[PDB]
Amino acid sequence: DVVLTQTPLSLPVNIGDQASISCKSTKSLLNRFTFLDWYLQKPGQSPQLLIYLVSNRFSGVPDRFSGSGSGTDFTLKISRVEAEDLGVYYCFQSNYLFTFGSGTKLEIKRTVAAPSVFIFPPSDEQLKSGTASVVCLLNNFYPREAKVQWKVDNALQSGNSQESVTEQDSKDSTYSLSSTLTLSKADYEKHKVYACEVTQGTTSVTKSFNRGE
Amino acid sequence: EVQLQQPGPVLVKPGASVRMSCKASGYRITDNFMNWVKQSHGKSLEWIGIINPYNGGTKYNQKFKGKATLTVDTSSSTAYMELNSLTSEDSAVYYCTRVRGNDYHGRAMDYWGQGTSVTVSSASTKGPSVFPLAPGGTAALGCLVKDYFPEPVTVSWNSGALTSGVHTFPAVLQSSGLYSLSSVVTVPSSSLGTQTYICNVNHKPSNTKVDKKVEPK
Amino acid sequence: SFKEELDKYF
Repeated sequence: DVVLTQTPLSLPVNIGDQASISCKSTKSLLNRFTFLDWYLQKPGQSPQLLIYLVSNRFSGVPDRFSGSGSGTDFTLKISRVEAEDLGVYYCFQSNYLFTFGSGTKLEIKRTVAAPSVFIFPPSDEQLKSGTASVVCLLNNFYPREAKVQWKVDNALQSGNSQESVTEQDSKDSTYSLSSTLTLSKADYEKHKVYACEVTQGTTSVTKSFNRGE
Repeated sequence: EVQLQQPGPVLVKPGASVRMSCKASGYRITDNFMNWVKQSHGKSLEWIGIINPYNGGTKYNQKFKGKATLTVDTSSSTAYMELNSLTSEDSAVYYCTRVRGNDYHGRAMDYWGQGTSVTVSSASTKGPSVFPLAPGGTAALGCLVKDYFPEPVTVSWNSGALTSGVHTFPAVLQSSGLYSLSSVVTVPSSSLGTQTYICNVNHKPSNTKVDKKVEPK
Repeated sequence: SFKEELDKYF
C-alpha cells in the first residue's frame, strides 16, 4: 500500500494563526489529474470533504482552507485558524489502493484556565443498591494535562477510580474531566472525609465532603 | 438534498455475520460510485471497497476481500455491506460515502452517511441505572448513567431546551465489562430553587429511556 | 498495475 505520511500528527495553533499540514506519499499520485484529497472530521461528526484534486475547494468550504503540491508532496494550509476548525485532518489518495494518512489532530492553544472543581457524594438511591460512586468534576479548563487524586480520610486511593475527558470545546477551547471513585457501600460507610485533589502546575485544589453531612 | 441514510448502532455476536445498509436519497444511486470506509476507535480511517451501483462491479482493499461484500438494490436505492466471521477487531464505525466520479471530480467522497457503529460482543444487552449528581454563582449538577451494555447512551437536558454548559462525558468500560458515563451541566446557583432540571437518558439498544429530575439535596 | 485496474474500473 502507498503510505501517506502526515506531519505533524499533533498541531497546536493560536486562533488567528496559520496552520500547515504536510502530506508526503511514497508514490506519485499523478494520474494524467492528481488524486489527492483532504478530509476533516470534527468531534462527533462524519468526515467531510475539504479539498479535492489537490487544490479545489469543495462547496461551502471557506477560502481560509487551501491545498497545494504535486507528485508526492502536498500541503493543506489554514490561513487564519478559528476555534471551530478543530478536528482531525486526513489526506486521502485514490490513484492506487485508496489509503488515508494517519490524521492530524488540530488543537487550539489558548490561555491557561483553572478548572472549576465540584465533588458529588453517592446518591441515596445508589446506596440502597449496595454501591457508592463518588464523582469529581473539573469544568472548562486549559491545558488538558491535570492530575486528579482521591483521598479518603486522608488516605491516597489507587486502583479504584476511572476518568474521562471531553473533546476540546468548539467555542471556548477548554476541556472538562470527570473522575469517578467506586467503593462498596460497606466500605463507603467506614470512612468520613472524601476528597478529590486537582493539581495543575504549581497549584493544587482540593474539594471535599463529610459523609452524612 | 442528497442524503445517505445508515442505521444506528448495532450489537452482533462474534462469529456471526452482519449486513448493514445505506439508503441514498436526493439523487439516483446508479449515477455515482460508492465507497465504504471503516473507522476504528474514532481514529484511523480505512477504505473497504467501492461498488458501481449501475454495474454491481466492485473493487476491494486487499485486507477486506473475503471479509466484506458490497452489493446494491437499485429498485430500493440501497447499498449493502455484509461482514462475515466477525471478531472484536470488527468493532468500528462503518461509513458509506458517495464518490463524485473520475477526473474533474477527483474521485472524491463528497457526501457521507452518519455511519453504523458495530459492537462485536457475546455480552447481553443491559439497560442503564441512572442516579442524580445532585447540586461564584455557578452550580453543577448531572446524572450518573451506570452499568449498561452496549454503547451508546445519549443524554439531553430538559428535552433539549438546555444545551449551554452541558458536558456528556465519553463512556468508560468498567471492570465488570459494563459501561458507565456521566452528563453534567453548570447553571446559575440562583436557578436551583425555581428551574427544573431533568436529564433525558436514551439507551436504544435496550429500548429504554430514563427521565430523571435532579433536585438539590 | 492496480492503478490501471482502477482507471479501467472508473
